Amino acid sequence: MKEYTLDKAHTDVGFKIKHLQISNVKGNFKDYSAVIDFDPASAEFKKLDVTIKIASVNTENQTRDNHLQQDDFFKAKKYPDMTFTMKKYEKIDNEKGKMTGTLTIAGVSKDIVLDAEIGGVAKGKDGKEKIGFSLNGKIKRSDFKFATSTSTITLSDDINLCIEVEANEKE
Repeated sequence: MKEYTLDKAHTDVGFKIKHLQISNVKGNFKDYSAVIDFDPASAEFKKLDVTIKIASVNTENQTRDNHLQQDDFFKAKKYPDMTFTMKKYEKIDNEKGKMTGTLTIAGVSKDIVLDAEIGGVAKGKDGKEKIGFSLNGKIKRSDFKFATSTSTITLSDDINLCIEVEANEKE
């Protein structure tokens, strides 16, 4: 035989091991419209109807946003928009209420509840009205038969909706 000595400089005592990491995908939609009827005298919503252009999704990542439009997600070609239609507002107090509405994702419709939190009601600079409110709730992918090919292991069955709205009076 013959005896050798490592050359520490071009030697690597290496290892690889696979692990999982949980992370939140956050995301909004750049393009959407809404009709908002609100009575500041009673802090009740009267009508809230939203249409969102699936195309305008943004999860800060171009290759994912494109993939969201495909058959195994939104199917934007066939179902270009998602809609929410308020059916009922149940006041808790002036800061808080339970909103019940019909959500439609890719042609499937289910009634959801959002927690309305009125974060501020004002008269503006110009003496015309404003409001700032939030709508929060959790919806289940499974309830909408949405992305059914993707396992609830890889991607959570729960989506957390956070609608943050500032809004001004009309005409």
